[PDB]
Amino acid sequence: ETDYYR
Amino acid sequence: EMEKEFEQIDKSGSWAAIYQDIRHEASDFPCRVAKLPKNKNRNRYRDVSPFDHSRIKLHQEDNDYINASLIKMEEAQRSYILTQGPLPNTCGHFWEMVWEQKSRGVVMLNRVMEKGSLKCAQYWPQKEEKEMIFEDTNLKLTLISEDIKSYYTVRQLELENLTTQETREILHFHYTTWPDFGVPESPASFLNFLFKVRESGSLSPEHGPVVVHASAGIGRSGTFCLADTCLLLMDKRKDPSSVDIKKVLLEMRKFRMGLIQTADQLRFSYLAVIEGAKFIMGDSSVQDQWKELSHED
Repeated sequence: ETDYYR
Repeated sequence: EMEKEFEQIDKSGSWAAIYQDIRHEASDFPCRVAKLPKNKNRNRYRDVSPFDHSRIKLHQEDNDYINASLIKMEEAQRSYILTQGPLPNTCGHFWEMVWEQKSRGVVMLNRVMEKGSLKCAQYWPQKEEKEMIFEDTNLKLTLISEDIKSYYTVRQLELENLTTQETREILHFHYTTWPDFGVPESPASFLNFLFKVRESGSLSPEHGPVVVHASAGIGRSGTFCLADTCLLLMDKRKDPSSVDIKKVLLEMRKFRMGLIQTADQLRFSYLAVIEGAKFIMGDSSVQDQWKELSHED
């Protein structure tokens, strides 16, 4: 995924 | 005081509320260079970007961008470079940064593959006979040796500038059992690792700032740096109890966004500092206890 902040 | 505060929050069960207050109070600075179209493939995550004022600039005229920030802790007199796990196209930039910033140590708190997903590129050589050449930056990296322990690995690497023929020894501290958005096994296992990094000389002001990373380089990295900074402060203040962990974390968040990603990582930072304080107070025997409880052998 390109997101970390969930 | 931190220990009485820890017990008060633990009894109330308000760790989620305390951490949410830190997030609300956290600094918000521009990340204009990071959000530039040409730098899209240089960012691992769209929501993790360095601030323009504290970003590390590469010494190349083409594009000076790397998703990395300099955390300058003024009172503690220590600096750290927090960066993301390099991408297949930024492994040369990562090592260019290590060279230019004159870093002697690299702290890796994640694994290349976590739960079947690529979180970081294989930026260092696994076999000594198989060195890595980064043609883009004209750098050569060779594995000299490795000391594998149960939960962590220390590697001795040789970084060479192929243009000047200059050689440098880089120490690689890899924590292999710290899961994403998780905490270490015990304060003892974390502190045994932190002190191994300290005793190596990698954190000395004679060298450049230590490079600390995870996948995004904010969650696990923030936990490591907060614990280290809080321990440094209670050594030179002559009043150990004056250290406010929440204030130190907010000071750190002025340099890079989202340092410490969960309420449990904040709670662990408290536990790590409270346990670590015993060594800073003059009791040398507690470092030997951490070695036993860590189960490194």
